[PDB]
Amino acid sequence: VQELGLSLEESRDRLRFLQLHNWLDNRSRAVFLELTRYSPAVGLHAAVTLRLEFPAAGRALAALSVRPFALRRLSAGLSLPLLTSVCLLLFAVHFAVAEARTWHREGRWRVLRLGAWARWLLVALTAATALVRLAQLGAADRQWTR
Amino acid sequence: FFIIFLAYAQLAYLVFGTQVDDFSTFQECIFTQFRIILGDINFAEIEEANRVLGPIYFTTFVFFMFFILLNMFAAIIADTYSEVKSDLAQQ
Amino acid sequence: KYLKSVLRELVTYLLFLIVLCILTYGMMSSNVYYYTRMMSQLFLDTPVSKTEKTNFKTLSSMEDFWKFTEGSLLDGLYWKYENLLLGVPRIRQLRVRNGSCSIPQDLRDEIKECYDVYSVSSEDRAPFGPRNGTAWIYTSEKDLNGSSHWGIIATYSGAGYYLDLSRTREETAAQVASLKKNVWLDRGTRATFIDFSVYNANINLFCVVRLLVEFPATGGVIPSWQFQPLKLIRYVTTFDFFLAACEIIFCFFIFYYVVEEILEIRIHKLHYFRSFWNCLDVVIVVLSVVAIGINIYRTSNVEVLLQFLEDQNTFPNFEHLAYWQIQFNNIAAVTVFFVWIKLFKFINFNRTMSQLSTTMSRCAKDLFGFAIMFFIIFLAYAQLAYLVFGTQVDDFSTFQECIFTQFRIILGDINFAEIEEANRVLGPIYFTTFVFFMFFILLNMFAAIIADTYSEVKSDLAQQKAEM
Amino acid sequence: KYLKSVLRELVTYLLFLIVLCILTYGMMSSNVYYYTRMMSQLFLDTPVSKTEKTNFKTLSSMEDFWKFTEGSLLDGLYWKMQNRSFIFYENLLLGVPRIRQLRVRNGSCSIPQDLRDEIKECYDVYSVSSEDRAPFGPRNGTAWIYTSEKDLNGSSHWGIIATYSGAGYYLDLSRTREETAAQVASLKKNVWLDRGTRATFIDFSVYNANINLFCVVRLLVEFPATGGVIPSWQFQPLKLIRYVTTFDFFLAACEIIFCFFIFYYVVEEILEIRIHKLHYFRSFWNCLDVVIVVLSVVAIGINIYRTSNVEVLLQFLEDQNTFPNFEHLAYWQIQFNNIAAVTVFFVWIKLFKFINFNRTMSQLSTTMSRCAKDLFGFAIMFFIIFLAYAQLAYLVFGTQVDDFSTFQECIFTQFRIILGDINFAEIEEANRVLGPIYFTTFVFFMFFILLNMFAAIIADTYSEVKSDLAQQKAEM
Amino acid sequence: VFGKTLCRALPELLGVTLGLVVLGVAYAQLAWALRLWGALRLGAVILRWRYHALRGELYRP
Amino acid sequence: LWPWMAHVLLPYVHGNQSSPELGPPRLRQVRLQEALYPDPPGPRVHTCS
Ligand SMILES: *[C@@H]1O[C@H](CO)[C@@H](O)[C@H](O)[C@H]1NC(C)=O
Ligand SMILES: *[C@@H]1O[C@H](CO)[C@@H](O)[C@H](O)[C@H]1NC(C)=O
Ligand SMILES: *[C@@H]1O[C@H](CO)[C@@H](O)[C@H](O)[C@H]1NC(C)=O
Repeated sequence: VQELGLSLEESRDRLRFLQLHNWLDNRSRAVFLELTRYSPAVGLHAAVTLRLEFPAAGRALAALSVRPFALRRLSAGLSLPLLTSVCLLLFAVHFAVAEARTWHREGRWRVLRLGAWARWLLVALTAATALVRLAQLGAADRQWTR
Repeated sequence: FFIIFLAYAQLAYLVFGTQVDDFSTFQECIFTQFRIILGDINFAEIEEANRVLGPIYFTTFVFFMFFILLNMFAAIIADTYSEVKSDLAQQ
Repeated sequence: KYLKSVLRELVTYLLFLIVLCILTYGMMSSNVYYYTRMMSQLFLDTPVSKTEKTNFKTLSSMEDFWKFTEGSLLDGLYWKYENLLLGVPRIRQLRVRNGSCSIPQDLRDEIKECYDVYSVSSEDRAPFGPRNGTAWIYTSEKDLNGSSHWGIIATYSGAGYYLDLSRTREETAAQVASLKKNVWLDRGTRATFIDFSVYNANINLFCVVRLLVEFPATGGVIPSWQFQPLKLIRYVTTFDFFLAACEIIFCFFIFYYVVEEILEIRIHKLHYFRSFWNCLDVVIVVLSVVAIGINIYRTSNVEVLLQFLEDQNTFPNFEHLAYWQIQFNNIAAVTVFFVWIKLFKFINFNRTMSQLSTTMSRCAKDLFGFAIMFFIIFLAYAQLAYLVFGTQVDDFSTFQECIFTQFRIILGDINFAEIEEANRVLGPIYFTTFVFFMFFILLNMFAAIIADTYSEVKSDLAQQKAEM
Repeated sequence: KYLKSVLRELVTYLLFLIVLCILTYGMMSSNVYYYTRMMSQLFLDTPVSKTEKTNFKTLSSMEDFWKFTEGSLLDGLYWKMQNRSFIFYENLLLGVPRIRQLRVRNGSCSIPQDLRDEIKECYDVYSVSSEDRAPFGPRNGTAWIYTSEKDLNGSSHWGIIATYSGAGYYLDLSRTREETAAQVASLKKNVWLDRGTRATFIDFSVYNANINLFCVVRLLVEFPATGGVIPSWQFQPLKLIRYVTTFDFFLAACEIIFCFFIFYYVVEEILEIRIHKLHYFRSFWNCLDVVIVVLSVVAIGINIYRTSNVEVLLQFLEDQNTFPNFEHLAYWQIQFNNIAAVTVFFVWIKLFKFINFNRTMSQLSTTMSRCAKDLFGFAIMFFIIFLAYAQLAYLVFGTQVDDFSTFQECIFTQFRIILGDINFAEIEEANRVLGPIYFTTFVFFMFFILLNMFAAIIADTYSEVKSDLAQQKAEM
Repeated sequence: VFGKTLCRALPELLGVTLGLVVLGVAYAQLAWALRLWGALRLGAVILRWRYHALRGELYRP
Repeated sequence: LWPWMAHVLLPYVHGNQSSPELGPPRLRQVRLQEALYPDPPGPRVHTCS
């Protein structure tokens, strides 16, 4: 890693220092420049990443990605993304017990029909939708406090 | 037809409507699909916004709305015409 | 007694077809196009000067035009591509007069004069500037031996203020500079023509060149060019005589066809105009007679084409000789198409081909009936597009352009980047409703009609065969 | 009903056939085959020298190989650098080659006692017990001392000639074309493949650094005991770097889906044969499913085991100072090719198992041959109209468009218009009348009246096929 | 009728597309079918036959 | 890369009050330990190897 410094002048100092000392002329697969961006007028953050890959020494190919998101955190109370993520988790349980109550009633050999497969996909989708937002909310707290 | 059309339109708006500009607004999403029907737009940049849902969306859209749902509009009409002719010829 | 008639008709038609095909391909050489393209590159593609980036086809003002006529035009006209000039070029202008316009009384003090759009009833006929010679005095159309042009903005007459240039570069440049010193292109000028002709002895092929610059009444410059290569190949090598004999054979064939047609129309005094194989037989002979009389003109008035390699000082008037060469291809190309169509008269005897033709014929009344319901909506949409997008799109600037744009949209060649921004509302509505009403509803109706007709014709034919 | 017994088994069989077809299509190596063909052309068809007429496929004397190694084989393979290995600067060979000679031992046969005054000895064919092990001529090092089969990474193969094992003299090439030529000349001057020899072989590798395809090329020559020798070559495209990009991800997903479908089919078919009628073999429907499942499982296991380790290529690329033991990898690749042929046969068997609705195989040819007649009749009308329009366009727009310039180009222009590549900028500009008319009439008569006749023909054909089937099959 | 005509005709549609894709694989094995099928307009006739059958069945009650 | 960062990146990250930042950048690098041998110039060599 290279922290690049804080001020413009010291940034130039570090840049020229690692420029002359052959920091990037070797094998040196990638470069991976990526910093950040904030916008308080709309309240959005942005993850910016600039990358060069060297297939063979001599030339590079470039690629950049700018992902804008909103940093909403789990420790902020009972915001909407949590309310409609514990309610969706209840619809993934009422839809599961309603399948056990038919698995038991019909007994064995319910497999090989659409009704016993097209409803298990719904559970495996609702559970994922509920459990991904929670992970995102937790990661928000962890990264923000760090 | 138009319920599934809007179902594709809103999904495209939510997924690609941040990094394409061809799906930036809902109206643009609708007009893009209408242009897909004509075979006008090229998907050179769709996968850049997302790769899991990039080509999958295009392929499923084309298959389901250009070979199974866009025909029923033809078949029906054809069938109707036939019976109408009979409904005169017998008379 | 019946097969003999079919065989004689078939062999006569094959002989006529081979004569027509061999005759119309002896008048097409690979040089007639390359020479035109090279001449277009010589004038229309070189920069106006050796410093600017604007060529003739991208002019934007009168000053650029003055740069061109004292520039690339002279370089290409008097070369260091390997052609020579015959006669002498001529430059003419058409202008309107001050006071052909009606300023509103409210702001009369701010505008002292306005010039109207070009029109014969509002043309200038008075001398201006130094009343020295022929470049500053109005000359009538008769005294100029001219004719209309039908340019892009309007149809300009043959009169105007003209000037004949010199045979070589020095006096031509001096004379055009003398014109530029005075104001020969005032605000009243509405059109400018430049005419000349070249021979290019290296490969025997003439060329007549006419360039036009139109200044609309709203400022700006619109250029338009026209090159037309001519030929004087009569009885040259040992390949010609063949075409000369073929022309006589074709004329005899047309005489035979017209006498047969008059015999048939005398026997069948009427009802001869419904089989649709007789209308296509009189159209062909009429077009061939027209194309036979038009070929005589261009063949009779070609003796002067020579009286100009003598290096004289006069402007040749080759406009008519180059105008009829275009109206002769537009006739010799429709006759070939209508002759190649006629093969269906003889290949409709095979059972599958007869069934196909019967299918295509029994549905020729429902197809035409629906072609009116289709084209009423196709014009109701076009007029709406013309009214909404008719000033800022360059594709709907005229009604015909609207129709052709809709036809291209049917094929799927829509821009939609200009439609959506020209009118952010009522434009997308037009596009979406047009696509829905055409691709989903009105295009399947043709297929339904054709499919139903084909199915019923096949069933009828199978039933009839089963009866026997 | 017909929703759980007639709508699922057929659909599942069709899906399995589709998956098998996809897996078979994702197994055709085009670039590897092209590289192997180019290498064979530059090697098998390579003569001895400019003046000599001894090629790889024309082995007729013991000096044919010696003269071939110095010559065209040194031009198509041992090309100088810019000493690298690139003939056309694009065929990058991998590593260095190696040479082996399985010769007959000194005194590999016996001479008759009645003619012992004139007959010395003879040599037998190549075999495990007929391979030389002691020195043969001047053996300064390994140039004439045979290496053990187990100690030289060799084993019996039993190819087209004999079972040449790993025994025999071994030698390694150099890292320079000049050095390789000098070594070949030294080996040809001395007794390397003498009259008491039985087989020869050489093994090299090709990388083609511009293309991710590292394959092996092995040439062989069978020196029969009745004089002469027969040469040949074989290319093994063995690679284990498949996981590259989105195409590799799609292939892996398809393989996983096929494995899951096979497991589900086995689960669904392993219960109705155990707790139900067993020993059903001559039923043409119960043994076939079991055989297909077993064959699919065996093929999947063999394919997985073939790519158990991928460290050979990485080790060769990290250290390329010698010739790796690529014979085992080539044998594994040959076994994989045989398994691929067996998988094609299994796909044919699956197609046969998708023929449970039989008797519809040859009773419909009379209708297809009539549909073909109708299409042929239609193609005449379509082409007559097309050439009429092309001639019109070529005569009218001939000299002023650069698109309708030559007749052979007007056809392509009209085809592109049909596919939707219209320009319409010059067409209207070159002629404001008969320019729009041509385009409009062409579109109207090519998309509304003549393209809708092609569909109606097929519609009628399908309707009559349905009618005659639903008549005869459902009447008697 | 719209749901039924879509569900019953589904196997034939999948059979046709499978045939087209295997034909394309065979064609490419020697070393675009979208335009071909889109010009054959098959799916339309397959749907039309089932639609006519279902309408006839539903007409009587 | 060096003129690129010295021309646009620095004037964008640092300024008067030009586009608030919220955290300094970073330049993490991967070496690959297997120093590469190049190809003669011209067209780009396929994609990557
Ligand atoms: C044009 O005519 C009007 C009419 O009187 C006159 O006032 C004006 O001066 C004229 N302009 C020129 C340039 O002759
Ligand atoms: C008018 O023409 C004469 C010669 O014909 C010339 O000497 C004179 O300069 C011209 N007038 C002007 C204003 O140049
Ligand atoms: C028009 O034709 C007549 C007849 O030869 C000729 O005398 C006259 O000069 C021509 N007009 C011009 C402007 O040359």
